[PDB]
Amino acid sequence: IGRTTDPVRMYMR
Amino acid sequence: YSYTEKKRIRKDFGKRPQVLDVPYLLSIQLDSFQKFIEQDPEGQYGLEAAFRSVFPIQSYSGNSELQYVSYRLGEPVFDVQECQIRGVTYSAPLRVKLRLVIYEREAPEGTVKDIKEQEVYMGEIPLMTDNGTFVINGTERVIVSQLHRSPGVFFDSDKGKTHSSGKVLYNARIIPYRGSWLDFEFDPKDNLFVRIDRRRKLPATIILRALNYTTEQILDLFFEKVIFEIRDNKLQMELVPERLRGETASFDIEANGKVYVEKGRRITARHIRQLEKDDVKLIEVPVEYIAGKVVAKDYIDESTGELICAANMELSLDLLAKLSQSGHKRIETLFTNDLDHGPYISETLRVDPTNDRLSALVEIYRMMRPGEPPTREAAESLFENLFFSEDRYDLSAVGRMKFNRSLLREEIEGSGILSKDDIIDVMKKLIDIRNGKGEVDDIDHLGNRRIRSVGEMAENQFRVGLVRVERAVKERLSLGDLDTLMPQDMINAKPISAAVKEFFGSSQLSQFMDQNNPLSEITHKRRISALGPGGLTRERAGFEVRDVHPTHYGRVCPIETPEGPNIGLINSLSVYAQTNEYGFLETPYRKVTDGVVTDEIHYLSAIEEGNYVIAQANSNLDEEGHFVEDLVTCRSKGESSLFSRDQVDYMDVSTQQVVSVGASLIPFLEHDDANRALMGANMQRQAVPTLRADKPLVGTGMERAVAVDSGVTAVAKRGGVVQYVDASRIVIKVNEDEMYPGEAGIDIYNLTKYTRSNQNTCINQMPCVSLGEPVERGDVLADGPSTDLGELALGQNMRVAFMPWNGYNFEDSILVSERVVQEDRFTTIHIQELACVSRDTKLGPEEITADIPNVGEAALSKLDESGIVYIGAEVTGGDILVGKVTPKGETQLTPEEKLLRAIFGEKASDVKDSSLRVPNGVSGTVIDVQVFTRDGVEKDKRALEIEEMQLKQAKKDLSEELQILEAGLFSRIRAVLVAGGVEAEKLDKLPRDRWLELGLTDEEKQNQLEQLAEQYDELKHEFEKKLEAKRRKITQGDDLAPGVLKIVKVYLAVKRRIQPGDKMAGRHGNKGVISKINPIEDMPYDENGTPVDIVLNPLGVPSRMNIGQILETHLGMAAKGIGDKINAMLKQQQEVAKLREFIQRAYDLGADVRQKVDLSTFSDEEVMRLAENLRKGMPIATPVFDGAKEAEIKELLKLGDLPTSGQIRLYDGRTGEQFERPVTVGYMYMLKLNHLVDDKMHARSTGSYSLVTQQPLGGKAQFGGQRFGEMEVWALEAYGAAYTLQEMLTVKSDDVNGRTKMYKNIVDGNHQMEPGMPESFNVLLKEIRSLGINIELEDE
Amino acid sequence: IETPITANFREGLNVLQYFISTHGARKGLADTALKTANSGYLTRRLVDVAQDLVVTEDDCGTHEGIMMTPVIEGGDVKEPLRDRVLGRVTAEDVLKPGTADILVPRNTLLHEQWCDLLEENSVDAVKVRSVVSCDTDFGVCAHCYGRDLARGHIINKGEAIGVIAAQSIGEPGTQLTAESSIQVKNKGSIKLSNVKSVVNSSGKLVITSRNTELKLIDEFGRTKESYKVPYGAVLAK
Amino acid sequence: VPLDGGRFATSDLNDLYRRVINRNNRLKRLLDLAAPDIIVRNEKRMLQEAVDALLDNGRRGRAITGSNKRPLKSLADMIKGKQGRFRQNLLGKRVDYSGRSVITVGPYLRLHQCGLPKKMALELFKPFIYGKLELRGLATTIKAAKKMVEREEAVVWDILDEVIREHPVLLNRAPTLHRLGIQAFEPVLIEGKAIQLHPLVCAAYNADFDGDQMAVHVPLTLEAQLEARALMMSTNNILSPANGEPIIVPS
Amino acid sequence: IGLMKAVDKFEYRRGYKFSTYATWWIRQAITRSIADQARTIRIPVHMIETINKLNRISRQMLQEMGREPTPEELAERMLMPEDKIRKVLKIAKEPISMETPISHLGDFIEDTTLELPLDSATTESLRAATHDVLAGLTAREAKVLRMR
DNA sequence: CTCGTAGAGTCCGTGTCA
Ligand SMILES: [Mg+2]
Ligand SMILES: [Zn+2]
Repeated sequence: IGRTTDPVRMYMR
Repeated sequence: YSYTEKKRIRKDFGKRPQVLDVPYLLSIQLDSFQKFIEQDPEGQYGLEAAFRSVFPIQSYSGNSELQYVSYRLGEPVFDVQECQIRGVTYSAPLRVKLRLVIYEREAPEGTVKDIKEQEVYMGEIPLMTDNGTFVINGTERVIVSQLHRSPGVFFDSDKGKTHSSGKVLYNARIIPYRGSWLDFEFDPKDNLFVRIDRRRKLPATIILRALNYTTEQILDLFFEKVIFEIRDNKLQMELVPERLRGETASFDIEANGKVYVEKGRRITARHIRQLEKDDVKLIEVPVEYIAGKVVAKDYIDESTGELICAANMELSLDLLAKLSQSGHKRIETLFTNDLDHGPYISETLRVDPTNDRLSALVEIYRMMRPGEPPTREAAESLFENLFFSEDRYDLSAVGRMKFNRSLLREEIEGSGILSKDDIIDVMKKLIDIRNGKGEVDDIDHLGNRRIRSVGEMAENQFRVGLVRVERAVKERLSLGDLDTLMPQDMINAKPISAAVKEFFGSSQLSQFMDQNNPLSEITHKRRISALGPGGLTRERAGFEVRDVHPTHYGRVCPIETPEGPNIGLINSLSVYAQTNEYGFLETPYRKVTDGVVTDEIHYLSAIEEGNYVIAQANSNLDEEGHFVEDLVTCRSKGESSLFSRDQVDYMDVSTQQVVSVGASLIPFLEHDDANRALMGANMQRQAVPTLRADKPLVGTGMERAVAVDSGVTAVAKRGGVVQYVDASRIVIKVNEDEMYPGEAGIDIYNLTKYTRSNQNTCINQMPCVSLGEPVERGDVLADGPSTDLGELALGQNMRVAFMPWNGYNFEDSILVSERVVQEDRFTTIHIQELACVSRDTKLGPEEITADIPNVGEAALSKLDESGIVYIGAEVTGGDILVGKVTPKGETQLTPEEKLLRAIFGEKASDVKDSSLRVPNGVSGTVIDVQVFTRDGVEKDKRALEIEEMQLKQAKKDLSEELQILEAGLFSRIRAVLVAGGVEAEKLDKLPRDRWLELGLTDEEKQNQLEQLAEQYDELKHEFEKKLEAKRRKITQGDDLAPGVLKIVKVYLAVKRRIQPGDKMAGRHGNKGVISKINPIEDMPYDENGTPVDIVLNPLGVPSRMNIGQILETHLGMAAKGIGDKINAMLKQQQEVAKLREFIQRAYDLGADVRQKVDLSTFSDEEVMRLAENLRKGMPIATPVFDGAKEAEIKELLKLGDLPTSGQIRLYDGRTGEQFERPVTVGYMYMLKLNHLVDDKMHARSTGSYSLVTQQPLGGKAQFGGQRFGEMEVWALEAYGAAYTLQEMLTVKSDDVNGRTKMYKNIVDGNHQMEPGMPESFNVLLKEIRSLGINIELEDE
Repeated sequence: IETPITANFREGLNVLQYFISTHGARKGLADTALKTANSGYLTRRLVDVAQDLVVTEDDCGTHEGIMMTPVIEGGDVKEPLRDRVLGRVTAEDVLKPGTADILVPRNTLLHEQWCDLLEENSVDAVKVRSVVSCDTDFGVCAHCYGRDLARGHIINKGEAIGVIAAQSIGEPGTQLTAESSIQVKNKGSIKLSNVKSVVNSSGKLVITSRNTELKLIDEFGRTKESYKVPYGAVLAK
Repeated sequence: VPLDGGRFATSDLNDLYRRVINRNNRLKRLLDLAAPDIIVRNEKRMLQEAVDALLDNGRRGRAITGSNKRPLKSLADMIKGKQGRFRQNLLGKRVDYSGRSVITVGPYLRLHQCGLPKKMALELFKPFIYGKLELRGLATTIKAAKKMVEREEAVVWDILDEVIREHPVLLNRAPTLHRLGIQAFEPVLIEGKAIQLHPLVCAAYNADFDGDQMAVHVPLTLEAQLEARALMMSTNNILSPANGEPIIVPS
Repeated sequence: IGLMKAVDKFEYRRGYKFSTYATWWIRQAITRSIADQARTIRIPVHMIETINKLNRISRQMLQEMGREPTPEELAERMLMPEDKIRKVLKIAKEPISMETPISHLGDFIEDTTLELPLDSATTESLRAATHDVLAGLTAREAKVLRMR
């Protein structure tokens, strides 16, 4: 994973 | 000679003939906007481009089309003056014709039904005035041009810093007009990595795989082949003699039983030549030579059918044996070398992790959008949209041209999206540069930098708006119904209007106009800029972009640039420079034939100019254009040197084409150091117009062009004779040659009286001609601010002396006489505007009543019955301009006032006094008052009177114009009615009206008379309509901001005199501050008793090499001597003959010049007029690099009976004793910069304080304190001044109780303080406690 | 460039020469504009580091110091002893080249008179107290600091000297931006220091030390130049 | 605070607190509503992100102000930075009893004197003039003294000349490279608007008369005046603090 | 949250597709949330509806007439007394941030709650004078005056 | 001589000033 901090990406995943 | 030129002729030094004349100075702006509107048939630059780019709009196969047809521009609601006064923008409505086509489902496509909706309104586009400015919100603005890097492909080096081991790391880049950036770069290991615009690094082979490419295809593309075969043994390798160059022989290179080369010796030139001559193609080598190769194409066993050998792996003995036993006889190996063909793509493939197209696409998608799952369709769509989507990507026409020429192609036309071929070419070129073939390109070259103007920017904003509207329309039509909707509700002008307004109103390139001088405006309009959107930044510029590239010669001025943080990022335009059709700057050069310098001009850009050899401007020629001296100095490729006479290709067109207008207005520029020339060029813009500006005695000849090209002066459109002149109007009776068949008409010019500029200066035009005087086309009829007879005049020329005077000119300071102030030489008029707004408050509305509380008749003497100051009243600081009262209540007085009112019984009023008053220290005269009242409110008496005056003035103006035009048309009617039967008696006797009434018995003239009567009635009706429109416009309502009921604006005229502390400067970068005003009888005087106006220090010249001022002083002295001679000759009225002879002798007075003056002038009228104009001094002209010389100045001094040395004996006014060491006296042209001391002095003791941090409100509009920084704290700590510092940062600024106690103590006469604690510390404690931290004050 | 500007400002400069000079003009302007900010930052850091140093004592009664000698590079002198030792206070009594006599007593502010007396004789090296070797903790003492001041006397007690030092160092910041043989420039004796050499058959001394220096002692015992002789050098005398 | 014309201005901390409170309330409602796990987890993540933005902004997503692209100002951004409280309000505050003007030559002065315009002196010394007027019986109440000063009567000028006798002032030039950029002089009232500076102190100040400006401060307390007269006077600073060489040489 | 409410309040007997019902509830919830918690100074939902209708009508007038809609014309076109329109126009702003560049907007905000030092000095002088005058008077009369 | 640490090379990146 890219270790992104965006909650949007986590919720979409 | 033109009349304006023949009134006063400027004696002109200068030997170089002129072939090309200065062009229109404001051409770039006008051309850009014209191209922007430019209704043209072909789809190109303009609004047509955007309309054809967006439309037609197609639905999701919905069988409906919305197709563009045409467009037009309406007429502005308000003109420039109305917009300026009201406070709105000056623009025109955009009306576009749209046609909607709908198809039925489903059958062959056809015109089911088309609704031709007409004139859909789409926002407004601001218009450009006649001079190149915009009126956005009642304020003039200028849209400066931008210098930005052009689209294309550029190769850099990044030499040096990388790894601190040399080994420069090359790279490339592709920059589109609109889209993402591609990039390639090398690394310390020599691996080609590719980066998306700014994302993470990646091997270069991922992209190649993503383009549907395989390892074999890549190897074939980026490498060559080597042939191997086994002629039954010993690897009879197929050799090429050419490839053997640059290597050491490893075996016995022999053929045909002959050993051309033997093992143990490296290949040499002779060996290669012998192999070429002997035609040896095949040799024999052991397996050792082939053990180190790399196989291109995979190899598999035919018998077994297994992938024994794949592509791109290092070979081995076992692999060779396997391939040989498997029947393989030919093997291909990449031709690799350590000098010419490095193994870069092979290494990238080895390190590349991906193997197939899908893996590469997944990798790209993950890199671009990390953290989300990848999919085949999503990755494919992303890759297609990134670089190969015409909607999200477009390079340019110019971008495509640059990209093609960089790759050495013969076609400069292509598509707006990349392709596999372009990427392959870029990669190949980068690899070739890495291998040692080719050269990188420098960024600062002006062949790589492009210039943008207003039209392009406005078109881009319009395109953005259209794109948004088109997307919205697509969505609405797809989702919404398509059976009855008319195409007037699916398109909204809101987005286009928003985009255009955002660009024009709130942008870094739309700048508040500079209006100090005509010169300031001219230089503002011709300005380049590297900042702004899409450009660099002040703090991230560097030392290599703020530098004078050699390509600037003839295109950008090298000595005019700001001296602050943004130095080298402005680069005012040159004099002869233009803009290419692609946006590149070009300059003119004279075409040179075999040996004859022709007179045909060719415009060349940097790329073209680099090749040819260009001669110099100051190259002697002899009446056939033959270079007199054989070795002519030229410059060919970024360098200069001597060249043969019959080897030059071009020649400079003029000696002025290296500088701008501002730097071309400086005489004797070649004698001034560069720094001081830059300072003078920057300062000459800031001069403020004086009460009467006369002229420069020593000029250069660029004054007339600057004065005329600027729109301050009034210039005759057609020739004629002046029919009526006044301080507010000029009427010209056009010649019989220039009048059209009908509408004989007359020219009327309305002058601009005292108005205000952006900088609060005065703008005033005054007549320049007299009654019954001829005028020709292009003449000047009215002077603007700071011009005289059509010439520019920014300052005034004074009598100066260079000597020290008792330390009153110690530093750059100056000593001025009293006769300079008595004669009002440097007096200026400034106009201010003040406003008083009546708002609505919760308690109640405000009032503009004239009955103010607790104020006597003294303050209300100048207020009329309505409560507004009179016109013409002379007010002083602290006076009341407009009265006003605000409601109030519940004062809540403390017991003491209760007792006081009980004893005295004085009532407490409920209305506060909030009237408008003149600022302290300023006194002037009221010259204009305006009143704006919100719609739906009663108008007071003053407003009604003002509007009645306005209506009467408008009617009078229209009537006067109609009567002038009616006199003209009566002359026309006399001319016409003379024909068709000539009746001299009837015309004189018959009244003008009766002329049209009469008609012939029967002829076409009867119909013509009927038509004339009908047209006269129509003209009467249309004039009535104009009057009604004017009246309705004057009487309509006002659209004001919410909460305002009335607005009153007052204009005060202030006259500023000269005083110590004011700043004066010359044209050679010599500044100073006036130090004293000396009496007339204390100034030094010469033998004749005439004092000296100003005294300057001699110590400023030697340390600052600006020798131009001394030459200017000498030449001014000579000119004034000639003028004095003429004046003395004229006072005793000798005769016309003596004046003619002397003036002719003065005009000749040269060494091979090109003046060529009379005798051809009028007998005595013209000569006497010229003498009267010259009696104050003969003007001189000195071009920049072709001016006067010392010998000519000495001759001019000798003719005027002056000491050729330039120095005279002076005496001391206070003693009568004569100074030793004769002094240098002359005339110099001095300016008055707008650094007035009345705008600088400031002081406070107490006042308002901030809200969050209770500190004084620093500034100037409010009192504000002087900031006490940390450097001053260190300075006070260096001493032992603890108490001063403590009071400085405790009681003076921030501690409230300390402030009050200190004030009371000072009043009471006790100088003591109680420090306390500042408020900022408490604020900091609370803020830090708002976090999780816990900070407290201990005690022990 | 390979060709210079052969004209001056009394005469005229043609287009090419003036265009050439513009380069240096603009470069100098930019360089000054940036050096100002660099100097400002450096002075801020300097003030930050040592802003709490004050003279909190009168005399720590120490005996150490720094041995002050004139700095002579090659055959030239760049800094005399008078400027180096003027204002300091001696740590140990200074003895003249003729021993058994105390030219100056122990710690005493060396003002102009003492400097003139020293220069009268052939004093070459004098030891003076320095603030780097002060015994006072949480500050420095007046004797170990010295005299230098806008005043001419010794330093007072309670003075903030760190800020003064930082400001003094930072103020002039904006103004900043073969040989096989050695030949003497003055007559005198030749002194060898830290030298180990052997004479060859031909009659020369073989430099057998990697840290050999060549001195110059005059008739007054004052060195006039300093040269370093690398290992393996031919000796003349 | 409300602005003139019905407009309002507020701090970003207000909107940050509003966001935090709203998300906390929504999370509480969801918990009380027995929502699925995913919704509760997302609400918790949103609350944590809001708290992090409120405390220290620009670490995760740099939330920008509504209707604008500028990022919000976090609590940590107020304390720190070159424009924070520590460096902008705790060491560089504005002060009262001060002014500035353009400097001139004034070659007739003495080494301890300067030239101060009458208007600047009057407006700087107002309170002293009020006190003197009340003391001398010319004005019964402070309002009468204020009116007299505003009318600019001759007695006012005499009182000012009496109150400015031996009161030194401090003159400062913009770049204070060393402690010689501030010195104390004895004002001499003149007519005009430019400050006259002794020629010998220009080198120490690094000042030239081509548009330079200078500021003047008035020491109030008695110890402040004594310090100005005994430590900062122009006749007390003749040698360079960097080296004992004089700094008042003729230029 | 709205979809949870809809699923809780769903009946499959009618046979309609759940999409429309869920969309109805979700849209209602989203609109209510935007109305309630979208502004620093919250305003009632009916005011939001009035503002939206006014904006739509103004857009229609601007498109049809070309030049611009004036408040009076938007008055007669609507069916209100032309003053509520002005109030709704005035009540349609949002607070500004104090860090807007110009220096910053927050540096020009004056404190209007402070009392001038001259006022304090005047009050002190008045207090002293009143005390002196009261002391001048008699005992009982002065005491009564103070008490009153 | 294999394989474990553990130095030590690397190095890529987050950070902090101007
Ligand atoms: Mg200056
Ligand atoms: Zn010590």
